[PDB]
Amino acid sequence: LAYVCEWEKWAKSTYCPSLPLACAWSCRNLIAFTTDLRTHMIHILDTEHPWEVHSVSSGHSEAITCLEWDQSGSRLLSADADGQIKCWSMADHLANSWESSVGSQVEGDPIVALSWLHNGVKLALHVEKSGASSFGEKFSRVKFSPSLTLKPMEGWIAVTVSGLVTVSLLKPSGQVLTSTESLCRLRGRVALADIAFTGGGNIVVAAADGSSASPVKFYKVCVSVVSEKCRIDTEILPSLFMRCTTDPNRKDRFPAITHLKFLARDMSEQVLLATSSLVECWSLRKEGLPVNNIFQQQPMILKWRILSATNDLDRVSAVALTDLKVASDTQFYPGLGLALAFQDGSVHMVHRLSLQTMAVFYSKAMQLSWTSLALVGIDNHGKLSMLRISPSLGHPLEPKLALQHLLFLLEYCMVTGYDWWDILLHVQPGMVQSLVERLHEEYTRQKPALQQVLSTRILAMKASLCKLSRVCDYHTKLFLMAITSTLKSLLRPHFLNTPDKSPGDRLAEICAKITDVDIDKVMINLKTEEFVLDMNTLQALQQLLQWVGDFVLYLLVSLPNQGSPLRPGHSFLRDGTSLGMLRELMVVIRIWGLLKPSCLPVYTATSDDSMSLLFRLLTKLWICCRDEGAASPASDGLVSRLQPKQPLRLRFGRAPTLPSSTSTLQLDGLTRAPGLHLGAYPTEECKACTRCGCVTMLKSPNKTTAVTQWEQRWIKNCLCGGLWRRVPLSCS
Amino acid sequence: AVAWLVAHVRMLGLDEREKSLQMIRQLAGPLYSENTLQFYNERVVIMNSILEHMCADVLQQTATQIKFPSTGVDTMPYWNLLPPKRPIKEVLTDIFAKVLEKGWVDSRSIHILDTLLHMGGVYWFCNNLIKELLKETRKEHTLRAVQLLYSIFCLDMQQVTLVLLGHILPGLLTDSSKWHSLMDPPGTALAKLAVWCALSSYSSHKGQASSRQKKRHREDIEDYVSLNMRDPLNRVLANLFLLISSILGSRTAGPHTQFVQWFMEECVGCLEQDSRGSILQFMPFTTVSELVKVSPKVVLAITDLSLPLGRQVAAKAIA
Amino acid sequence: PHWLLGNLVSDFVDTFRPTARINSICGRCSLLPVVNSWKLDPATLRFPLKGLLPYDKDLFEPQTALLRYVLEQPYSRDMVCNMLGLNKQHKQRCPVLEDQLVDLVVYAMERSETEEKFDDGGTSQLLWQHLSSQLIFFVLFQFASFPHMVLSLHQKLAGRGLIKGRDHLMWVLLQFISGSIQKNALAD
Amino acid sequence: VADVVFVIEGTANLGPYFEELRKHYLLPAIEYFNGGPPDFGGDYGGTQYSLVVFNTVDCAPESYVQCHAPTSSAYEFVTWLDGIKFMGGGGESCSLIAEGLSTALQLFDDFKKMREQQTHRVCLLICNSPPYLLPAVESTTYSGCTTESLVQKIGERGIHFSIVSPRKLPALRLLFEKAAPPALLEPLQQPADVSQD
Repeated sequence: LAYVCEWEKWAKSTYCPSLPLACAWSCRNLIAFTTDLRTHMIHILDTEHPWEVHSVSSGHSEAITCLEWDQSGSRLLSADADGQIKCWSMADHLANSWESSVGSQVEGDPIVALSWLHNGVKLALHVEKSGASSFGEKFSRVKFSPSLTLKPMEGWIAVTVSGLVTVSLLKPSGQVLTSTESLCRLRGRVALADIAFTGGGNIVVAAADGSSASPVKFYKVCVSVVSEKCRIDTEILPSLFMRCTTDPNRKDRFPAITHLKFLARDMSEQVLLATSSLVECWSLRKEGLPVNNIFQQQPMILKWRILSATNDLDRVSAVALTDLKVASDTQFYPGLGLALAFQDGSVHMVHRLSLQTMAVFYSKAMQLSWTSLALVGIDNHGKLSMLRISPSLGHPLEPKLALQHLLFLLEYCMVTGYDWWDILLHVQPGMVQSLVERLHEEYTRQKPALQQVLSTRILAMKASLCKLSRVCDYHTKLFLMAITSTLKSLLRPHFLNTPDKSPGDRLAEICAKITDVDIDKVMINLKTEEFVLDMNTLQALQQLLQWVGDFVLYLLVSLPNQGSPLRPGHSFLRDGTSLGMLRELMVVIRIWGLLKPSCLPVYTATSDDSMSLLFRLLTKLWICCRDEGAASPASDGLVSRLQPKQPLRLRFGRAPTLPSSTSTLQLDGLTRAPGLHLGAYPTEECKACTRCGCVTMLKSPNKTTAVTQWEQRWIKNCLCGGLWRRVPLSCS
Repeated sequence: AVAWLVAHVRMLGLDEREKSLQMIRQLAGPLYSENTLQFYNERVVIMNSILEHMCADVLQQTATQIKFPSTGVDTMPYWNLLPPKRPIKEVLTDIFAKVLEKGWVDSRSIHILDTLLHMGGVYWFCNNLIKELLKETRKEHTLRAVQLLYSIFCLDMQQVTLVLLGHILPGLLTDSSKWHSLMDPPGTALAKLAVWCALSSYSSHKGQASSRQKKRHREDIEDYVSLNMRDPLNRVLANLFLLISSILGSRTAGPHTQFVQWFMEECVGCLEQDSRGSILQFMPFTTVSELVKVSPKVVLAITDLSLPLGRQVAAKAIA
Repeated sequence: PHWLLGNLVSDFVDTFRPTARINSICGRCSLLPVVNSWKLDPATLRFPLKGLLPYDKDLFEPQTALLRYVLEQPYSRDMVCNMLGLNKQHKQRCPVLEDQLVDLVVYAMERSETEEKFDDGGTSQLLWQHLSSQLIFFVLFQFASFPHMVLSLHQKLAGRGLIKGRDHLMWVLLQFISGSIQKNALAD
Repeated sequence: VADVVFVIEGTANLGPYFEELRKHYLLPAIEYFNGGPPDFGGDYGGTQYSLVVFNTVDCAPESYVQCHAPTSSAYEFVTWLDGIKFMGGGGESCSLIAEGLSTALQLFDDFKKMREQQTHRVCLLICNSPPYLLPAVESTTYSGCTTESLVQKIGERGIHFSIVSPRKLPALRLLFEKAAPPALLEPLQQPADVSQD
């Protein structure tokens, strides 16, 4: 329906018959796109600005299975497992660089990719409804046995699909071998799917051939015994099978997926699978056996029970799936929703246990992207690009409940620190405006104290809400607020001064209690000597700090623009508190320039100290707007004078978006259709220039000698820095 | 009792009541206790023992070994014999090298091979086989190898040949990475292999085995675009021949020109009936015209039934 | 051989295969019973001299069985010296030979692993110790890239042969290092 | 005997400074328990210690602790973690690691299960940025606060604990002396390596 790509030169590869495909990411950057071009390379693509598609050559054949673990970029490269797991961590998130972290499964073919790190978060959404719980009961975490802790470590241990015993030789971040050999029941044959995270620190696996027989090689295995050894268990869990063969009519089902979910108590995805469609579901409800009929008159045993089964019409399954045991009456979001695309055109997305019907709007392998119902188009139609359908959470309309669910999932994404893509699900930003208003209100009132660690993130979140449209004002305003706050905050504790009664930054913070003008007075009024750190500080003022100077300049000219066709115009910046923070920055950079002549002046004229008059006008407007002040006093008329010193042409970092409203968005693989400030930005490109999409637009090596503070401080993900991209320069 | 013990072994083995039950049942308990008017207790007990031996294999494997209630002479030696603490990547260096150095197929080991067949996948089976094949670097050894290999492909002819013709030939011809292998004189054997398996498959073949008929239910359309019937083997052969004709195209031929040359050469054979060559808008005629530039070999192949279609290729072969 | 060339060369080797068979003798099982230009003397994992085209690599693959059998036998020092050695004091080069004793190290664990020496059923350990002593008598090229011995430790992890081998392994390591302690440095 | 613990956290806040501190405070400290860092056998020799350096929640939404340093023979992995610790850590400057030191306490716990047959347990933690946060562990059962962490490190076990920060001094040393057992946070001095910090 919407969000479809295409590949110009490549096609369905009519020469090769076919190849099984797979991909799955529960975190950001969830595109892997196993395919065959016209063995083949593996692709990675982000959710925003998918124009810059990337790929990288593999080193094996048939690329059968891959599934990441955490936000840390990684992949599996199964199917004889050549070039095993690693990170990217080179300059950005657009190059594989598979390191020496390789596990040599000699000439095998497993289909297992699992062993995550920690517990699944608990969500009492229906009960709590996030009224005033303050993330206490609304978002919790159930105690869960960490797999082979020592601090939770983790490895890529899997199960031999081709083989029949086990995987060994684990070397997680220790470069140690630890080689052994185990028997593992001395017999087996499997074509199973893995289900790892169970109650104890064990792994579960069961399937052999299909509906023909009824074998399940349940292997309850234990790995944590002692360092430099392995004792893999061979505990055979109680077997089971697909009761579909009970029909005396026919038995041709032959399942081929039988996948599970991370909750190993309440699902069994057996299904009749050319010329058939019949889902099945069983549980692990422990119960005693009817020991009777032996005469006139350990009960603990496990015998599976049915959950759900019916006749359907479908060919391909995608993925199985909050917590259960909740009367989800008022809940209509995809809570534990299991959907799968239907071959015959439209996609009948419907939750479990009903399967009846939903809205359709008449006249290979997939996985669920996230809570927002936007699937990936890898259905049984050949080498076709991705698709998306309506994420409508339920039949009826409920704006109140809608925004409630939206804020619930937003706060969940905030506390879990994952990516957010509920963009397509929300209506135009007016409702989103009310939502963010209510959100910041609840944040301020019932934080209660997590604010001091949760503020920055949600500000960036705000950006997303203000990203789509007419309301581009809050976007730029929040970007400047965030960058200024961050830079000033990091500049504060960078003083190797001599100790005093209180901290240097803390004592500088109280500068609010000072007169209006003549900063040269207040600076010596508080302290002058203990502010110099070292001679090698002549790299920040003339190069990067100049920004803030120009910044305040850009305020002046933008002050008398209330009559413009934009209520805040470019920005308003009438908060006062942030303004006071900037004024503190001004006085500290003033004493800095007093300590070194390489500061940032007006650069134009009237030097015989423009900075002084600039600062006094800023303090004037501040005190005129600190505690519920007026806006446009008579002083506004005089400060509105344009002194011959203001420069222009500033970055004001921003990015495009995906305005796919309702109908269709068709793009190619390339050639998109329309619709750190340490210098490092000339007219034409001059280096590799590894940039980012949020605001960054910076250089890769930073081309410096001792300014490593900022560079090292921003080597990793920047402010919402998942969009650290790269692109070479043009050539004639 | 044995059958239901085999049914109940699917538990956690924490009770193991049926194990001791079967052990008691297999004992010498009935030593003329009741008025057993049989007079054949000896042979009956021998049959009971041999039947208990043939079944209960999984129970005598998944649990502790029995206390040897056999007291026989020599039980069935044929078994899995798969080294537990060893991967499946052993067939080549343990079987193929020996059988090439030996003079016969080592019938016993064949049983093992059978277990190897319906255990993994035919795809990777034939893949690793042909991979281990190209190492002799001498025509005689490659000849003996493919000779033994045509035989080892028996008991699974239909599906194995289908998977081969579908993947293993495009798996090298389609790309240039695997082209390196095709240049070898083993390539001639590979061509002989291909034509032999194609001939055997196209020929009448029932192939009805228990472990095969019980495991001969899948789904596959092969996505064989057509741009005298609808049979998987025939369709796969048509797609294969179309790809041969395509590879016979110009602008690049280092290793594969010799491959298609050897293919066409070995295809020439008396008493054969393959290469039907549909004559509506297909390549085989232009293919023969081009192969003539590499004399009367194709002049005999293309002559399907002396139809007026064959007049064209005849005139072209006139030269 | 060259790809774009014809099979004209390949078959030319095959028609050349039988005459070279007229120059073969046997499977080269073993010829070294004595303890005294010569038979069974390879230079670098290859004895033959004719530059013709013999049969499969059975005569090209190193005769590991031969050196394995001769080394485990006592008094082999003179035999190995005359068969592959040259200027034992004027040509120290530390050849590939060490890999051989690596197997002799692995085989070592086997002696302790195989039924756990049948729970000390006999005195094969005595012959083992004697052979190890003889090998230590030839400790002049043993630690060519000394970390190679660590490789022998890696294979020692196979089956976790630290049940009873460790004692004799440390013992023979002592027997070796005792004659070379003051010679080399602690770095090795 | 000599059960020490080495902790640093200012990697996110200030990296290069640590490299300077290593030249004067970190490296000489290790020489108090070894004849010189080279490559030796490692076992339960009492004098072993750990090396724990992590980051904050700024740009790590999937990782908090990955420590692994049981014995390390005090030379190899010690020097490795010293020179190859990290270069990341962005966001802002409000708090880097407090929840880390709590996990540090947990480390002492395993000593009770490992150092059986006292040992005058000692510990040292470094952090440039002044830390403060609401969460406690998010990794294990134990939970508390900075106050709970210090009272555990002092009263629950007489582990001598100091913090050799950069030459600057934040508002941290004050509260860290509220323990009735002597905390001995004195070893923050340009003078040479103290005997036992």
